[PDB]
Amino acid sequence: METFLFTSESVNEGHPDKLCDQISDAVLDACLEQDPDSKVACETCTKTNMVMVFGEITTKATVDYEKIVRDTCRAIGFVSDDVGLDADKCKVLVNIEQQSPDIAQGVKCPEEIGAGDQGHMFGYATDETPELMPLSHVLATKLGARLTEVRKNGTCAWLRPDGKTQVTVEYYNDKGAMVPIRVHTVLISTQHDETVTNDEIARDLKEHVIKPVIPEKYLDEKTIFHLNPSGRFVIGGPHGDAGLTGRKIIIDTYGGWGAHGGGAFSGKDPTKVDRSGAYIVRQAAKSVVANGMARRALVQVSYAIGVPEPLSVFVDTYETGLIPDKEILKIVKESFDFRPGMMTINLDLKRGGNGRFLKTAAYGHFGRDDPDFTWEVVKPLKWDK
Amino acid sequence: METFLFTSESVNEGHPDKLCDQISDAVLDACLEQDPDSKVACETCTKTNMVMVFGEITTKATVDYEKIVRDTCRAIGFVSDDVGLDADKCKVLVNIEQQSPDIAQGVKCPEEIGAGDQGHMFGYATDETPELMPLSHVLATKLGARLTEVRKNGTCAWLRPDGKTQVTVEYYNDKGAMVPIRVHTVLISTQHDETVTNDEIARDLKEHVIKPVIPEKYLDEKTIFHLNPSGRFVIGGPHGDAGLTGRKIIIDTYGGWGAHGGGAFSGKDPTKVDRSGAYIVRQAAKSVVANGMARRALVQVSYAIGVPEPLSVFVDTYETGLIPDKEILKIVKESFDFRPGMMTINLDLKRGGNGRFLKTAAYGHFGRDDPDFTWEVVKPLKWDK
Ligand SMILES: CSC[C@H]1O[C@@H](n2cnc3c(N)ncnc32)[C@H](O)[C@@H]1O
Ligand SMILES: CSC[C@H]1O[C@@H](n2cnc3c(N)ncnc32)[C@H](O)[C@@H]1O
Ligand SMILES: [Cl-]
Ligand SMILES: [Cl-]
Ligand SMILES: [Cl-]
Ligand SMILES: [Cl-]
Ligand SMILES: [Cl-]
Ligand SMILES: [Cl-]
Ligand SMILES: [Cl-]
Ligand SMILES: [Cl-]
Ligand SMILES: [Cl-]
Ligand SMILES: [Cl-]
Ligand SMILES: [Cl-]
Ligand SMILES: [Cl-]
Ligand SMILES: [Cl-]
Ligand SMILES: [Cl-]
Ligand SMILES: [Mg+2]
Ligand SMILES: [Mg+2]
Repeated sequence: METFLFTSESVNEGHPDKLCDQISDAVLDACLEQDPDSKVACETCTKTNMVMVFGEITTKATVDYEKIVRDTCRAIGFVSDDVGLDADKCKVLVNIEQQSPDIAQGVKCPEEIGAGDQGHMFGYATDETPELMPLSHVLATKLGARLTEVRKNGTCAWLRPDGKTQVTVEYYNDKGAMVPIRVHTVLISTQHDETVTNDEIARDLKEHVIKPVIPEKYLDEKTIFHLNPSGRFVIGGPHGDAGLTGRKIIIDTYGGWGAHGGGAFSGKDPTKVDRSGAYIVRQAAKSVVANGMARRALVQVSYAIGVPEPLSVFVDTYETGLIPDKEILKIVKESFDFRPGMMTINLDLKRGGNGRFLKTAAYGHFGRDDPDFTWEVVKPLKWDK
Repeated sequence: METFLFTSESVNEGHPDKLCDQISDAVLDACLEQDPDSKVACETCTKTNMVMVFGEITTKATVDYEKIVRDTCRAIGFVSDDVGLDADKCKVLVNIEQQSPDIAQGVKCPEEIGAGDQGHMFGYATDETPELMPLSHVLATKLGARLTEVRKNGTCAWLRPDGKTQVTVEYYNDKGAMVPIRVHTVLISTQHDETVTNDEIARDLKEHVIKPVIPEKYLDEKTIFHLNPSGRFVIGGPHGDAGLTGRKIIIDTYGGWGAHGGGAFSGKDPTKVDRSGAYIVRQAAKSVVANGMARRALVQVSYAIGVPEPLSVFVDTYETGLIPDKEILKIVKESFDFRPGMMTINLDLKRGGNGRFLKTAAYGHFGRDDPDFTWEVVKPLKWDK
């Protein structure tokens, strides 16, 4: 059997770019909870002992930006200089242009709202996992989630918030369909405290993190482990290392699989086609596979600023479709509503008070079962033949 | 003939994210010109009347960060509040952690330098253009370059620095090979002054920008034009609209084609595998096509922090290879040196004083003929059959 190697990575919630994604989305959730019609373009950056929130917000909400920044950093575990940021003592620069909505006298609907911007977005799904995501991505991501879980529940209390994971999967190509064979290489680089030796780190990473996440059927005697390969990782997060919102867009999506149109997600209100557009084409691709029309699917949509209808749509099944891609294109366009005002309503994205977007801003926007992830709910599609 | 629609976009040099890419790379070029061994991780952000440079630099160079920021903004055309930023009067926050190199007493080589970080990078090429790039991307990009050129040379002196472009191409799939048929839709949204009417804008965009860029063979009576579809665009750049380094990674690469591993380019010294890794796999994919082994090619490499040899390589020819992909993989691994210390030397990326990286930070890193773009030079490869 001829195989190939495909790699995906992940970063932990304490990675300084991901910290900025989560702060940007916590700000957005706090605006939506009071004012579902908030317009939010909230950018975060960070460096040693500093966070700055900036960009533009129109809302009726009353939001304590500084407090959201501090609460988000503290819940991640950034509780002191030693761990890489003191939530309680660090400089927080509040640099948002805040506006209340327009006040007007006399003088449209969701169907006719133009896109807020131009751009293009891709959706992907594959039958290789139950969540219809690529294995390389799913295992990298779940190793990062697991690190956060065993730190916080005290099973590995030596851990610190920052770190990175990476998984190389050996695949077979069955006529366009991706058949994962085995895990070829596992890389973990995790922040940690000064108590723990290199040998305790390696042992706890194998037993408490790798073994519970990666199915035994994919691991064998030839799988390569790199555990903290560059030595000690005591200093982390923003300390000596700048973060920005929107710098982990491939970890937020498909790990190198499918495609990306370039738009970041976090800190954007869900009327923005970069977010609502990407979410609906995930639901489309996922619904193409789950209904049995194909084993894999890629969908692109594109927009013009001020135009409601998409400029272009396309479907690619990598020759796995059981009916022609032109027909799947027709069924996608018939079943899904790509108009920006309608996508936000149909995926119920403005509904407040469940920390929905803060949930998406670590460990991926796709492949999760959480009921706030409305784009992960398969639409039944009619097809035949 | 069955066809499909594929969209790519571009943003102009005055777009506030792209402004941050260029400031980050101008800082890097100024460090390299004096000290080729500079370590540079220089992040830029911008909002109304402000730029901030931040991140981390170790160098022997003497660099005037504020002056680089002002000179870069001024050369773009940001000369007043009205145009969207005053290069001469705006706030510039210099927030870099600057270090001189380590001073040490007594006690390696390029072959053994470990990667500076983990990650994965993709290279793509296609025979559909002379520059072996996707047409959608090449036409979007060249419409943006043209806007900048007719502003600055005074042919359309009503233009302002900001703007966006987008091109939908109608393609045929010849057995894996992309055959562009026609341009389906052209979108231009350009900043402008208060003199010019909507009709003069539309007329000058068709005659001075579209007609010179897009070959007549691809344009017909059914091609859709969207010219400033959302009305007037007088305010632009950072004014009312935040920019960050590394937010246009798909415009920097392949416009949705091929794949992306997630790493931004700008503000990073070329020892960083995100940059040197991506550049060499562009040269690999481009060399696979140009030598005639395939019509299209995708190459992935991946790294572990502190490990010199890549964790994984793969080649995909989309079934256009004239010899098996496993054999092309073998010829790529034999001909190219993926070790981080060797890639920087082989592509001569530390050589200073030609504004090399500032050139890459607008209108794409790939498909340009400029001799500083060493990754665009095809390597002769031995193959046969
Ligand atoms: C190379 S430093 C940049 C990134 O790599 C990771 N990193 C930082 N320090 C270390 C280390 N000592 N070992 C491994 N990875 C690290 C962190 O998540 C950081 O965001
Ligand atoms: C939607 S505003 C965000 C981006 O869209 C573009 N833009 C800003 N104002 C306008 C406008 N009036 N018409 C079209 N595009 C715009 C700019 O390049 C900006 O970076
Ligand atoms: Cl403060
Ligand atoms: Cl308003
Ligand atoms: Cl939008
Ligand atoms: Cl400790
Ligand atoms: Cl450390
Ligand atoms: Cl829908
Ligand atoms: Cl979940
Ligand atoms: Cl100043
Ligand atoms: Cl040093
Ligand atoms: Cl690196
Ligand atoms: Cl004017
Ligand atoms: Cl305007
Ligand atoms: Cl080489
Ligand atoms: Cl050029
Ligand atoms: Mg980063
Ligand atoms: Mg932006």
